[PDB]
Formats: sequence, structure tokens, C-alpha cells
Amino acid sequence: AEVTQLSNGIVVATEHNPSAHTASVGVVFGSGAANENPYNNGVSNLWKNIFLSKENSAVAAKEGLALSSNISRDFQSYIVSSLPGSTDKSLDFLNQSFIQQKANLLSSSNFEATKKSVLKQVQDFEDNDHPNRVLEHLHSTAFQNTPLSLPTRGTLESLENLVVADLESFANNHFLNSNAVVVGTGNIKHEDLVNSIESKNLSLQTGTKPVLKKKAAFLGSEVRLRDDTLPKAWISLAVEGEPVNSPNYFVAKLAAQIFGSYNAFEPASRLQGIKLLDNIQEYQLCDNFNHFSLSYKDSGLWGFSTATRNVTMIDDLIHFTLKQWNRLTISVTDTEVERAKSLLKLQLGQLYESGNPVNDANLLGAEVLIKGSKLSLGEAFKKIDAITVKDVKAWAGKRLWDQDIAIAGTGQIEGLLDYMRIRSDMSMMRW
Amino acid sequence: PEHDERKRLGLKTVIILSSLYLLSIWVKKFKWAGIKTRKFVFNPPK
Repeated sequence: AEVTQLSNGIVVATEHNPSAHTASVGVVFGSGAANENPYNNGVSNLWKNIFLSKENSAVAAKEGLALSSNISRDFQSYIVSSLPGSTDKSLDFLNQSFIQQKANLLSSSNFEATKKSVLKQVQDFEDNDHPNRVLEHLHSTAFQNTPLSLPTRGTLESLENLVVADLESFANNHFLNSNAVVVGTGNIKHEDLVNSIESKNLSLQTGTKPVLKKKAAFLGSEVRLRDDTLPKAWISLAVEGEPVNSPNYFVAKLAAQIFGSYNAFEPASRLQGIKLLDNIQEYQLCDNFNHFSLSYKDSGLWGFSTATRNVTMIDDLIHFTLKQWNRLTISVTDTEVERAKSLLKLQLGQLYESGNPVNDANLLGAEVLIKGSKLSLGEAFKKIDAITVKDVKAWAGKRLWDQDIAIAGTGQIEGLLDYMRIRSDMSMMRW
Repeated sequence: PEHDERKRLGLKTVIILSSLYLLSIWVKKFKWAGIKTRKFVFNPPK
């Protein structure tokens, strides 16, 4: 329940939990796919893949350490998990790979075998993971010609034309000290870790700052990846959401909980206290849907994603869903808000407190990099419970009502009507 | 006998209709902007 963080030469952030059997240690850099270019796009993902290379991974396996990495938009992270006792040997492997082997991982035999793996990896994604593929393209069109548009896994064309020098160039511009935070989760104490860190000196590229860019911006638009050979239609639609560290950060997430997620095959899901379900179940407008409030450093996306085999009624799916969202500005009820608060706490809890320290590190790391600290789970609940119907209405009237949208879809989307028809539904006629 | 009055009414009728005409052109172009500037790309399937 304690979020301890101190700075000496490097910023150290930890969160202890004695009941945890293992401990995870790692470095989280304040730069991700949002820092790349259209041409070196996929370099971060490539780094992650060599860090988990058979060679580097075997060295950690002998020592009894497990490797894990995650490439996001605003950040990047390299994590090593171990037993509570080997909390020192994780730091040896961390330093040995980011300073000593910052040239042994980049061999012309390791790099090629890895490049061939991320190529089959990113290709498999585009060929089969339609829901995530669609969600990735949603960011692509919504934030076109802006940092948030670049996909995390990179594109096949920028990937196959990438070389060892590109990795180095990126590493020497972002893997800096002022653009880093060392994180530790599990059971180890803050004072326990900071000592092993403040022990080993050496700055290594100190005072150096990463390159700057241009601010991210939402552009109402769409990308339609029609493919009549797929057995379904997958669509994602959203408005400009909230950036992390926004006053309405929670109002937005609550609003998404009101409509929540659905799965037509799960008996219990068909019974949720969601008004939209009365409309969509009559003719079974979809197999599933899920709302989200994605937040990043400069912006975010608020909307929903859905999958359906009812290809001749896609317009009803979109129409009923948008009519429900209209409600947030004009008629959302106290009980809908209250139901959302309870369910938001339950999901926010299950995230911030899972039985896995690697998840804790990513959540902690990502937060401290943006606001310099982490809001305690109990602090969130105070903010969540304080939200009134009046708040949700003021938010919706600014973010949802008669606002541009961004759309992306693949599969049998002939039935997804034109942009203007969808856009017109972002409001209602009144006297 | 309706000559003077007929032309007076015509003046009002023609002004309103002219405006409505010019105005509808503008509204139509706006409603069609997404379609007119729409762009396609073909990547032949493997």
C-alpha cells in the first residue's frame, strides 16, 4: 500500500508487499513507439526481442532469473523476475546487459535470427489478430501524422529495412538516465534496493536529453480495411479521450464502465445492468463489444470496439450504441453512475493488485514517469466515489456531444455506413 | 391589373430563392467533403 520513490543520481521507485513469493526488478524508459519515426518504426519492439533472445535469456535462466519486456506508446520496459533472495543478482544481469553487453547482444548472427522472428511475429498479427489489428489502426487514423499514430510492433516495411545502427542510434538517444526510472516490485524494501544501486557508481551518458517533437492531435477520420473473406466484422470507434493526469481521467473511465463490455455467449453477461443490452439482444447485433478509456501522455481515446456476424444489421449496432452514448449528456441516471462506480473499483482493484509483480512494475513505472508519483488505490476510490451525474454530463457534453469520431474496421464491413451517418448520431434533434 | 404587385412579389421571391440556391450549394459541398476527398489504396492479396 506504500509508494516509495527517491532520487540520488537515478530515480528509484518501489512498492513492497511481503506476502509476495517473488520480486521483480527492471528499468522503465520514458520513451516508446510514440518517440519513433515512420521510418525506424519498430526499433523499440526489436530491442525488446533481443533482450529476450535465446542467448541473453539462457544466461538469466542458469542464474534462475526470468525475463520480461513491454513496448508501449509513451514508455518502454525491461524486467527481470527472481526470488526475494536473489534481488541482487537481478541488478547484475540488468547492468551486464545495458552496459557490458550493449554490444554483445547486437551481433550479426543474433540480430538476423531475431529480425526474422519479429517479422514472422508482426506478420502473424496483421494476418490474424483482427480485433487488436483494428484497434491499432484506430490509433493510426485518429492520430495520423502525429506520435500516437505509430503502431507499437512497428510496420513490416520499416522493420525489414532496419539495421544494427538504428538500434544503437535509438538506444543512445532514449536509453538515457534522465529518461529512465528503475522500478522494483515484489517484496523487497525500498532501502534494500536503493543501496545496491547507490553502491555501484558510474553515470554513463549523464546530462544527455532525448530529442523533442510535435504535440499529438486527434483528427476525426476513418480507415476501412474491408475483407469479405473474413467471417465477421470487427470495428472500433472513438472520440478524443483524456490524457493521463487529466481532471476528468476518472470521469472518462467511469463513463466507459456504464456501457462496459459484453459477450453474447456468456449467460451472466446478457444479464448486466446495461440499457444498451435491451436493444442489441433482440436481433443479436453482435457477438461482443467493450468500451474503453485509453489514456496517454498527450491525449487519449474514448469509445468502443465490437465484433459481429450479423453483417446486414451493423447499422443498428452502431445506431443503438451511439444513442446510448447520447444519454450521458442528457439523461444518465443516478443508479447507472452508482453501478459504474462499484464496477470501476472492482476492475481498478483487480489491475493494481494482481498476483503478479511484473504487472505491478509496468503500472508503477508508467505512472511515475509521467507525474513523478503514483496515486494510491485508496486515493483513486475517493475520487471515483466523488463523481456526480452532473460531472458525467459536463464531461460528455464536451467530449461526446456533436464531436468528431475516428473509425476503423476490417472483415465484412459493407454494412458499416458512411462517416457522416455515424457522425450525425453523435447527437439528437431538439426543439 | 396585377402588374405592379406581381413584380414586387417577384422581387422578394427571386431574392429568397437565389439565397436558398447559393446556400444549398454550400451545404451540399460540406455534406459531401468526406466522400469527395476519400482516398483508396490497393495491396493485392497473397
